[PDB]
Amino acid sequence: VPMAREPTVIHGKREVTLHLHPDHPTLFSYRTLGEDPQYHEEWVTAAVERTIPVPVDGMEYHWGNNDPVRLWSQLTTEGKPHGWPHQIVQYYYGLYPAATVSAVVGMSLLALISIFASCYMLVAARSKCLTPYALTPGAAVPWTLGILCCAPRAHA
Amino acid sequence: YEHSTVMPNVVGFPYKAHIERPGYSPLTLQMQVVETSLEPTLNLEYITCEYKTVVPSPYVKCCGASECSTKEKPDYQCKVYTGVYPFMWGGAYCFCDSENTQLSEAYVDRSDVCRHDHASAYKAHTASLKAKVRVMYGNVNQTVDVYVNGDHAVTIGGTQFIFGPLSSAWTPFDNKIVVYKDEVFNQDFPPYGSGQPGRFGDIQSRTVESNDLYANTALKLARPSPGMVHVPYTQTPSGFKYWLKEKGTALNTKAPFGCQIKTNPVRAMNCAVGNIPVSMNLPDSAFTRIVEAPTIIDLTCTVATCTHSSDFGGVLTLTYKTDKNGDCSVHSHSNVATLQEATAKVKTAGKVTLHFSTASASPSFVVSLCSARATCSASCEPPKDHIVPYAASHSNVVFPDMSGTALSWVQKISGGLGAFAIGAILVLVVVTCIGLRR
Amino acid sequence: QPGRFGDIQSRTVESNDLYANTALKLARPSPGMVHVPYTQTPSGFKYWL
Ligand SMILES: *[C@@H]1O[C@H](CO)[C@@H](O[C@@H]2O[C@H](CO)[C@@H](O[C@@H]3O[C@H](CO)[C@@H](O)[C@H](O)[C@@H]3O)[C@H](O)[C@H]2NC(C)=O)[C@H](O)[C@H]1NC(C)=O
Ligand SMILES: *[C@@H]1O[C@H](CO)[C@@H](O[C@@H]2O[C@H](CO)[C@@H](O[C@@H]3O[C@H](CO)[C@@H](O)[C@H](O)[C@@H]3O)[C@H](O)[C@H]2NC(C)=O)[C@H](O)[C@H]1NC(C)=O
Repeated sequence: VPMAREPTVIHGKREVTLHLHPDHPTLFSYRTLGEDPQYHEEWVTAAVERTIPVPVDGMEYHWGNNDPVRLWSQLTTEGKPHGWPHQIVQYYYGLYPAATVSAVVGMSLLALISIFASCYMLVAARSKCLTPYALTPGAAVPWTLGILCCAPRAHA
Repeated sequence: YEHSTVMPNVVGFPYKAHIERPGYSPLTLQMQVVETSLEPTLNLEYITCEYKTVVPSPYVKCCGASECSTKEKPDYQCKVYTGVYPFMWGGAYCFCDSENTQLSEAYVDRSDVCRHDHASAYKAHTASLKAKVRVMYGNVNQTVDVYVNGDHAVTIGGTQFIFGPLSSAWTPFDNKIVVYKDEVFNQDFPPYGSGQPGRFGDIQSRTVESNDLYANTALKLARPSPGMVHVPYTQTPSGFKYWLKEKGTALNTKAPFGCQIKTNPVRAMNCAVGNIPVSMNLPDSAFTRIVEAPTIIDLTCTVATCTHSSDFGGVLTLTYKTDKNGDCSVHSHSNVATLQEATAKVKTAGKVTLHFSTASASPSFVVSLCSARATCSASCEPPKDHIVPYAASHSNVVFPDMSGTALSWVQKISGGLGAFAIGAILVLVVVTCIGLRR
Repeated sequence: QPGRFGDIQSRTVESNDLYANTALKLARPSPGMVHVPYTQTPSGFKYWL
């Protein structure tokens, strides 16, 4: 039996573009060799072009009578690690683009809650420490007047 | 000296085990799983093949009537037709004009080559796993064949190895299996004695050599045409051929975890899942007395370049001070970085280099040269190439060190916010306590 | 590129120079034969047509 020609591979980001040149109907099949495989098989007849996914687990494709060939993706991305805070997020978003967003959102809401609580504590403390002196026509104690920014800057 | 460890069930992974006897020099073993084989247990149910309808010649009774008789044959059919006036090449015999009777007989039989082209229906349960592990250390190589269950101890150069049961219990074969030539199908075949015409297992034989046969193909007979002798009949086509045409997929090209299915015997080889516990028992001659081994002091670790790629894309340097030159047993005590070698030549110069493979942006692991220790930290850049034809040589851990850049930024920001919060709490408490003190 | 338009190119019709990239790879001959096997990606001009 004859062995068909090897296809031309073009590497992408977790993808392989595959140029197929048959002379007579050959069988082309591939599977992703992870926990949940991506099954597919076909009877390629004319000159076609296929795009097939290659996760970090890897995959194998069987073209005609040739032996199966396995390809593994590599931990590559587009961000810049060990840079400014807006570049580490890009680096960890190119990899795993589903947990980085959730973690960033969680941290941002935690920071907002903390800063709002702190500002509320400051406002409440000022209200507590300013209202007893706001019920009598008394001096604001310029020593205390300078320290805390109350409503009357200099008027009593 | 009893020792235990757990090694991944990944073919080709360079697992290295570190053995520390307090009275002697450390030892490093290299174990590697060259090949596995997951053998299930089968119980043959029946055998299916194409059928062959045999039609004996009709019996035409001239000037008389014939009576049908029953027989014990698989899917037997017999009928008698009255009023036939057959013809032959020269002249029409059965000289009576209309007092004739034809008897038609047909029955199904197993094909001629059913012992060469047939499909088997099995039942698979309780798979048993096998392996072929290569163990090298010191100056002893050699590959051995083992059973992966805690009931087989093999001796390699005076050392006894027991490979414990697999961590998981996952088998790609379902309860019912159909095997044809060199292909395995996860199919739900009908039970023996209840096949259906036109589909898989229309005729079922308990064994390829069994005499008993159960055939169900809706064979029927029709009245012959006038002036002919042909025994008409109608029959639903073979179920085996139509199963061949539309069986659909397989298990060879559908199995998970990237493991090949084979036949004779059925087995799923090189199938990466789970962990393989290991138990050892080493003799006193494998270790070296501490007096013979060189002494290592002032061990400092610096990383020249790092790159979290599949290949060994990191370089590490160790500086020390030594009295005499010899050999040491390097090891990395965390699975973040996987070293390449298990021995290194120490010399009076005070410099040695090692290569590691990692998959994290910022690793943090402790490396030991003979009896010394040193902590290494580094910053690693991603690789430029998109796809490689070899499997990864790291343990695939991605969480960075707590002293890395990103986590340092998180620590600084959280510390600033916590300082603000503590200041707010202190101000509020001071105000309340001043109000209460009065 | 092999298999597509312009896998072989020439400056002009009568030009002596020629650039060809068709992925021509030789294979080991079978035992007891003299046939110099090879494999090659089909013509790009025909598939362009
Ligand atoms: C030679 O041919 C003659 C026909 O020309 C055959 O005679 C036929 O014989 C059969 C039985 O031997 C007859 O069938 C039955 O006969 C009984 C007689 O009472 C009748 O009651 C039934 O209703 C039925 O017809 C048939 O009638 C008869 N035909 C005739 C006489 O014309 C003869 O059998 C042939 N020779 C041999 C050796 O078979
Ligand atoms: C322990 O034993 C194994 C098996 O004997 C050793 O592996 C063997 O290493 C040699 C040296 O590289 C290999 O020979 C060469 O293999 C290449 C592979 O392409 C080939 O092109 C060369 O012509 C040459 O044959 C040999 O294949 C290899 N064996 C296997 C089964 O892979 C191993 O090196 C030994 N351990 C130590 C520490 O020496």
